[PDB]
Amino acid sequence: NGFSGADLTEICQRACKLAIRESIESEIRRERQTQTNPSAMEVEEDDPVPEIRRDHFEEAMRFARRSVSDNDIRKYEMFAQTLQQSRGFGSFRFPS
Amino acid sequence: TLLAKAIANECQANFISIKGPELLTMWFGESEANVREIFDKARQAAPCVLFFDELDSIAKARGGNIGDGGGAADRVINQILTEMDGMSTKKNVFIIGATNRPDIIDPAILRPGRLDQLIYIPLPDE
Repeated sequence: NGFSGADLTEICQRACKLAIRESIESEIRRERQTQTNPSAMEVEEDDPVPEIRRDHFEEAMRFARRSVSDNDIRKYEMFAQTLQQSRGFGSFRFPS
Repeated sequence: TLLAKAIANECQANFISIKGPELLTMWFGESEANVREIFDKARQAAPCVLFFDELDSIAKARGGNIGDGGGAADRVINQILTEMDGMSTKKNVFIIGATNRPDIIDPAILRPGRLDQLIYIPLPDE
């Protein structure tokens, strides 16, 4: 609803971090499996996680946070309306 | 005040105006039970439009904006809140409040069942 650009960047970075950790842990285990149980025929199934999925983004969004509170946005709105173009000329018309 | 009177006139409803001096008199004299009598009068005159002009007078009297050590609550406004909460079945009586200092007004005034509808009366246009 009100995430800042930094907040969205943090969410994306956290999702990427979760994906990277899962991929590293999975391929590490898979390497144990060959070392523990040497398979007769080598057939790598490629990467167990080749791209960022829905579950990674859901877990990352679980930690999503709004860095910018609504009170500081209220102060900015105050200053913005502190550069107020008056309140009596909005209907200015030349005499014709 | 004229806007409240006009709205009362359109509906052909009696109009009762409780100015700031009356509220301040009830506050200084520590006689806030007369607010109940005011509301009873509103009930007797129903349908009616009970207008509390310049409702912020008591808040100003206690210090304006800085106020005293206490909060926004005061005897007269508290009696008004009690009567307004109990003044729900009547339907006829309509409560209108006016205040030139909305910042110092008691927040409890604006809670549901109270003067919820805030209307900004700005300076007249051309």
